[PDB]
Amino acid sequence: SQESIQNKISQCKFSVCPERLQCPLEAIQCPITLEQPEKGIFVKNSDGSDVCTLFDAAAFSRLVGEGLPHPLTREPITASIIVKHEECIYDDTRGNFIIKGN
Repeated sequence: SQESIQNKISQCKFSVCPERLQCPLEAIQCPITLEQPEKGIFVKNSDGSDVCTLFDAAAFSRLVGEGLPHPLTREPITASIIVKHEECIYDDTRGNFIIKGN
């Protein structure tokens, strides 16, 4: 349900800033807008995996609204891939957001 995804990205978003997340700009960088989201959201690359990526809230939301596949892996975008803040935690060794909630 696209509308449930839109609601998700609206409330499940958060202040994506290196001051908040304590990670470098590149680490928290939106792949879509190649910049600091400032306000973005933790969404999986792929649902049945631990690989979570941080996107821009407005950029990812409009992408879903265009009815496009996933920016990274071209899988079906759903609310099921959209996960919490606690979930996706920047591990420098992996270079990616790892899961804490599954």
